[PDB]
Amino acid sequence: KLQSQLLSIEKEVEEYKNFRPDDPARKTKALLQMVQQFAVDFEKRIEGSG
Amino acid sequence: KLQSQLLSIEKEVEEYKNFRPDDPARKTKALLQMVQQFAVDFEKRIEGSGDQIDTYELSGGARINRIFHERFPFELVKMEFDEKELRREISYAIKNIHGIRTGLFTPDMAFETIVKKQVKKIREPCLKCVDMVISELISTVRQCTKKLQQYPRLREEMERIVTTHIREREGRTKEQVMLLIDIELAYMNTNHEDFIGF
Amino acid sequence: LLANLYSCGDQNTLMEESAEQAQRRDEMLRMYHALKEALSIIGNINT
Repeated sequence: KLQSQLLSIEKEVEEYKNFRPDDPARKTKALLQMVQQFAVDFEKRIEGSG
Repeated sequence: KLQSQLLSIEKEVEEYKNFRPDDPARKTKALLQMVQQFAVDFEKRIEGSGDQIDTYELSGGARINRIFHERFPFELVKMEFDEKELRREISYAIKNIHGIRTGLFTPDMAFETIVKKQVKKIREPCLKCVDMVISELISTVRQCTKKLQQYPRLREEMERIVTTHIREREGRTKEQVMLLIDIELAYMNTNHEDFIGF
Repeated sequence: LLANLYSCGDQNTLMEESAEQAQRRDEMLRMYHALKEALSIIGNINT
């Protein structure tokens, strides 16, 4: 039961463990992933695809 | 004439006139465009999604794989089991199962021993079907990367990364296939669609 | 895929353009300016 729970946390905390308050590389890949998410989500809502 | 030419060229030269080689914003914008193009082209060939349909070929991954699942039934029927050796081993099995007793009803362990021998043969066509599908996927990935020619070192990297991933998934896919056959050997369920009563 | 590609080092060399594109965009800029001058001359002749 503990091992199952810890698997749902590793995927995310791997980003937090190396967190820095000033990391342009981290921000840049956060922007790109969020831009890609929006375009895919929007098209899905109106086109009806996926 | 001159007005039409300016309109056609204007949409692109609007960007070229502002070019600076030291522009991280352009490089990252180009990166997001190439990745979005690849993921749309890839899904098109496999899933059939989109309104750009190739009406000349077969779609590649979509219909080559769809047919691998209809060549595979052919592999499962090229077994050629010898009837005579079956009838001999059935006879010896019955007598040995009864053993020291004369026996009164037909034994069940004879039925279980014969089936287990034939079920063990299916492992070959199943591991072929996996290799065939891996090969087809690598092909479709190589077609999809033909659109990145204007960026060298990005056509190589995207090929390497998607190719490496598909290969590493081979191990886990084969283990599950093997396991699904062991499950078939482990227990003989005769309450299914079978000759009940006979 | 996008995060893997971005994380590789030397992003300035991953997205480098081929020499052909440097030629294509340089020519289109000259063609664009030349068309405007030609259309300017025609406007100043019709009068």
